[PDB]
Amino acid sequence: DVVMTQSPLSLPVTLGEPASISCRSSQSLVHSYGDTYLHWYLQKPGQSPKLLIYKVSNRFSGVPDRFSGSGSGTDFTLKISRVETEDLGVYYCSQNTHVPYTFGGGTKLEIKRTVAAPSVFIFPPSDEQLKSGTASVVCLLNNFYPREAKVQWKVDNALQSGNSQESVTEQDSKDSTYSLSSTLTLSKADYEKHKVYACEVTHQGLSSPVTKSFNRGEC
Amino acid sequence: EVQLQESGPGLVKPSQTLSLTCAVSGSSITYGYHWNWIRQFPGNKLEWIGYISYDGSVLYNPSLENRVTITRDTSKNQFFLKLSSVTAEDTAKYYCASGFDHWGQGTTLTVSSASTKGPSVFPLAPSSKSTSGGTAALGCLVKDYFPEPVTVSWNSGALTSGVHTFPAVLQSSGLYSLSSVVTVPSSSLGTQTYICNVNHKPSNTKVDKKVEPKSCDKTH
Repeated sequence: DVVMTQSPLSLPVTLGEPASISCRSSQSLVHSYGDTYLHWYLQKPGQSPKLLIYKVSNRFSGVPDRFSGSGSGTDFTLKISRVETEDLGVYYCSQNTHVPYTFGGGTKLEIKRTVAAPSVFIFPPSDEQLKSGTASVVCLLNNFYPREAKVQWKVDNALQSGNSQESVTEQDSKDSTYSLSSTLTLSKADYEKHKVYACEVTHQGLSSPVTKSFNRGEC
Repeated sequence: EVQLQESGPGLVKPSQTLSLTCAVSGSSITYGYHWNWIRQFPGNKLEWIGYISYDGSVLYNPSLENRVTITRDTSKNQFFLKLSSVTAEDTAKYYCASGFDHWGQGTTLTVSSASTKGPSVFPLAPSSKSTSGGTAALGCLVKDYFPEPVTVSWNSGALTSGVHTFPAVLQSSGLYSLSSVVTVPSSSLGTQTYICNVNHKPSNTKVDKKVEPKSCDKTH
């Protein structure tokens, strides 16, 4: 299959300023009859993709003048002359020169803002949950920017792997931050084998990693 | 301009055959279009499935060709996707499209052997070390439900500032889990009441959970 690679994975933008994103194919998208079937779409959360540019550089009917595509062969670029709020979302490229038709992985446009360190909170499992035989330990990272953030679980100072899951919110409409939840899931029996539970957080806004912790049973 | 509307079963079990319908308006499927099926996985990756042409000609993604059948009914201006031997990995949002020019709103499809189950709701208790005169966090863990979705509000909708409700994760158990948190003034704890309202319509479950600090005395 033809591999479509988009970069960056996410692009911080500012209203009224230009933007540029790239799409590269593992081989030329020139079709045997001359046309290059490379297209660009915009998708907003919960919504279907909308065609912006078809065949490299043609603006689809209804698309603002500030959008424009270019490139050839294996390298393609979508440009926005002046980013508007309505342009925020995930941009995709696709090709249907070669079978199977394939999509790039997407490039998100997010609002740029000043660095904001997360507020960090750790929550032990409730006694209610424990009676049922499972222990969920939750670490919250509240209202931070940029998105990049590392959360590490330590149980009696032993780094954990392979037993946690993370979820993140969409960028906030008011303050342009992200929030993140990390859940460490253990059986009651495993939970009771250890005393100290900690989440260690690393972020651009923190001059040193922040650790929040508790000892099993206290409080 | 062509309009497309997907319909599907919402939920199917592994090994079964998925059948989707695309109803087309504003244009006839016997005209020069490639009537495409495309799907979008959780994680947002897009995959082209196949198309059927004005003359009934079909083309499929080779990775799916053994399980895929696209058909049509020109008399009611519809076309169909049949996907056999489905597994959990076929869970996705399925789109039909006129070429790639116009897409329908899509139909969400889940493949799972899980049974309908209402959530357990556990407190994410405010820490008794919350910074005095500062900000505290509390929440509700909404665990082990199926299928999606649940809704979560705070204080019957009266509390919206500072709320973050996270997207659900699918656990290895085949059940979903999510958390909803809120930040509030530390000085409000014990004077204000905080209740998360959790609704899971598929199981007709409604749960209101008051979130309180945990007892910190050794003797209580």
